[PDB]
Amino acid sequence: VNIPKTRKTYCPGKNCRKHTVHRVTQYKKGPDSKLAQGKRRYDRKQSGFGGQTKPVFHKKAKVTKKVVLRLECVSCKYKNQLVLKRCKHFELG
Amino acid sequence: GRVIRAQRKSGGIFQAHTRLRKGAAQLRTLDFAERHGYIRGVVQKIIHDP
Amino acid sequence: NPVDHPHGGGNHQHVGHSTTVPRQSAPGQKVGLIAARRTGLLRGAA
RNA sequence: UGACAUUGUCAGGUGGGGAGUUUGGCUGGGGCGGCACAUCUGUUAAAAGAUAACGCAGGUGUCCUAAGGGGGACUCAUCGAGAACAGAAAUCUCGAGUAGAAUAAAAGGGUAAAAGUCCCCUUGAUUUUGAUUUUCAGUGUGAAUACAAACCAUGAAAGUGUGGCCUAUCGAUCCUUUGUUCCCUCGAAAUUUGAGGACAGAGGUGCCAGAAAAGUUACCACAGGGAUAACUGGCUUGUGGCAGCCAAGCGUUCAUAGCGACGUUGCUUUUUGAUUCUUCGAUGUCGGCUCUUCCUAUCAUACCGAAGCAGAAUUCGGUAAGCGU
RNA sequence: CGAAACCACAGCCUGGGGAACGGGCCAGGCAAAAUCAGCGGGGAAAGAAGACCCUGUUGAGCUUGACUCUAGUUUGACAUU
RNA sequence: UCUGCCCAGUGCUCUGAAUGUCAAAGUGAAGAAAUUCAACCAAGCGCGGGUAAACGGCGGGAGUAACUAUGACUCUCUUAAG
RNA sequence: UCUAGUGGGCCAUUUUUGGUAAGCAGAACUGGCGAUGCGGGAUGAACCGAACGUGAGGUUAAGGUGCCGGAAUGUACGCUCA
RNA sequence: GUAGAGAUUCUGACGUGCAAAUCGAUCUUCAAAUUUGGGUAUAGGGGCGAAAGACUAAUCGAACCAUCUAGUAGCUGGUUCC
RNA sequence: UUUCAAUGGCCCGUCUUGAAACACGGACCAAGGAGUCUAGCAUCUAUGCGAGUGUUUGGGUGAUGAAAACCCAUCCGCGAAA
Ligand SMILES: [Mg+2]
Ligand SMILES: [Mg+2]
Ligand SMILES: [Mg+2]
Ligand SMILES: [Mg+2]
Ligand SMILES: [Mg+2]
Ligand SMILES: [Mg+2]
Ligand SMILES: [Mg+2]
Ligand SMILES: [Mg+2]
Ligand SMILES: [Mg+2]
Ligand SMILES: [Mg+2]
Ligand SMILES: [Mg+2]
Ligand SMILES: [Mg+2]
Ligand SMILES: [Mg+2]
Ligand SMILES: [Mg+2]
Ligand SMILES: [Mg+2]
Ligand SMILES: [Mg+2]
Ligand SMILES: [Mg+2]
Ligand SMILES: [Mg+2]
Ligand SMILES: [Mg+2]
Ligand SMILES: [Mg+2]
Ligand SMILES: [Mg+2]
Ligand SMILES: [Mg+2]
Ligand SMILES: [Zn+2]
Repeated sequence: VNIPKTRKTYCPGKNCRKHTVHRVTQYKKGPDSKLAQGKRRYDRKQSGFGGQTKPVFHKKAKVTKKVVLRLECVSCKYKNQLVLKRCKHFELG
Repeated sequence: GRVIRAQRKSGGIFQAHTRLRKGAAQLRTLDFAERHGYIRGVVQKIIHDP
Repeated sequence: NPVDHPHGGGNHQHVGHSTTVPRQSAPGQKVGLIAARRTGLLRGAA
């Protein structure tokens, strides 16, 4: 849905424990490090013979992910995360 | 499935039947006489080769 | 029958897939017209 | 021939030739179909609560920065009478008007100085804790209620606000990823990278308490199942066939010689179907041939009745299955 | 001279009810030693843990652009050099 | 005695002009280094040519006829060829 | 507190829904059978009566009393010929 | 057409057989892709197949022997005194 | 004890809603024939000791006769703290 690019909300950060103005952005997953222990373990497991050693998702649906709002306090650099209901369309401002 | 016929032609019952053959047909080992001059031979037999 | 040959089986006598098989087929599947450049009755060749 | 090739190692491609494996559930048998697999409204539901069917009628996996929050002002659907312009009740005005309108999407409930319409300001759609209700095991998940500690919005104020008037609109472990801290650890001691933790979220699992998964067997196997089909008995009659009552009528004339609609009461079915009670450690399966017996719903033979000269022909009409067929 | 299958116990009917077609139960018809040769109505006669069908998180043969691999094959790098 | 039309699909076959993607290895830059980021490369590949006495095709989809479905009727795409 | 079996039910009365109907399918209430023998309904899991230690006597329920068969070929008033 | 080699029909006999495939009659072939002794080779996902999933010692849609192995069974049967 | 008379009495086991069943096993008799032992865990009970408890990993009387009885040190387990 339409969501303002700025919102004034309670700031949980230790230096601003009050309502302040925040810049709003949509959360996006980061890019999957190769050094994470689970990836190191999976790669070690997958080596050698035996084929695929763990489940792999062959399907996909429910492309309505819950929208996560990243709220950055303008001056404090403090960032907060807010969860909204699912929707097919998103637009900031 | 099983081993197909073409894959079984590797020997055994598929060898050549060579009892009745008198010898391989070959030119003559390349030797000094043929390299430099000539050598004469006489046809002794003309034979059927099974 | 299918156990015997890639051409075997079926409720009519037919090959099923194309008989022109690739040059790099494994033994046991290299049957029919191997690596054929073309097929059919040629009308004038060289 | 020639430092290529070959050979060794590793890498990318190809590889039913070959291996291993899988190829949901519910289900008036199974399959096909559908989704009754996670959920909502009215009804089924028998005035507490509970309550099933592949019963009935409908919805839902969205949508909304306003359609959320506060305040104010106003009153709607229609009907009537006028003015226009010219049918057009478009617009405008005055009366009546209990809501017959609106309230995002179903239905039910709720609402009139509002919960509807318009306007002004806004982000209570926020952070944190416990208690509670529903489904319920009184576990989880979802959804919801009343509070508490903050920080805010709005209003003159009392107040109201922790999303949407209420009843639907959703997600574990592992893994990844993000946020957060003058946070903990990398175990001989340090610093810096990197990694690992604690806390709060999100990736997605709709088979919705959440495997990673194509077929075929007319060559077939095993364990079982009469919890389950074909078969097999049995039951049921929606069909069809037959028999009564009714009497508008055809039958030049006489409603029922003989025909006889619309209705209505019964019988039978040898019809597939319906069901799934017997049989799946096994009741041999159509027809024909052969052979016997039984029923009568009578084709013929015996005797009777009514319509018109006989002659006949029909009602075989009534008894009647002895005897033929 | 001399087996075997098979065998809960057995062995005459009708009707009833009943796991819906009983030899046994309930009510009737009835009922007399010991036996021989035949017969094919019945014993839902015997055989074989239904071979059809369904179920099983039980298989196998076969197929394929199922899932996951694999001999081989092909291409490159490096070594041989 | 004939062996028709169809190379779009699937196969097969030939292209390097696609470098278009890309492993390993190696090369450049940053970093203290692990490493990261860039280019570079083969085949396979997308294209393109050929091929039916290769597999095969020589019409398909459709919504709707008294239980339902229905293929009557309603209509088109026709396509590689009809 | 610990633990078993169980997690196929079925019949009737009454209230029902689906179905043409069904010795049909699905729900509500209670009583039952399953796990219940016994007297009765000739017979019969569920209907009526009644629920059971081994016995004597008495009396009953439901149901009976011509004979089979224990018990009036009892009493009263009618009806009925198939 | 005989010897030999087969095995069509009677859907004959037999069908607890003479026999785990035989007997009778009938029939096919009978100078060659003929029939056959002995020697020899091919071995189990293997062989061998004028192709029936045929044949591979009464065993074949994967022989036979021992072992893993008392394989597992949400399934069937049984489970011993008052 | 046998037999007769009168009255009653279906074939057991099993799965099952329901078996006398035209459901399966059972011709007969003997002998054999199926909840065990072990590593744990949980409740309950008994016994010893108790803020402790546990001699049997070991070592000793020991050689006579010694798989037993009996004795003996340091650790350690569990408990005394979350
Ligand atoms: Mg094959
Ligand atoms: Mg396979
Ligand atoms: Mg579930
Ligand atoms: Mg699951
Ligand atoms: Mg066949
Ligand atoms: Mg079939
Ligand atoms: Mg076949
Ligand atoms: Mg049944
Ligand atoms: Mg049954
Ligand atoms: Mg019997
Ligand atoms: Mg069986
Ligand atoms: Mg008496
Ligand atoms: Mg015969
Ligand atoms: Mg055992
Ligand atoms: Mg075994
Ligand atoms: Mg008796
Ligand atoms: Mg039971
Ligand atoms: Mg029994
Ligand atoms: Mg049974
Ligand atoms: Mg059985
Ligand atoms: Mg038996
Ligand atoms: Mg014994
Ligand atoms: Zn802040």
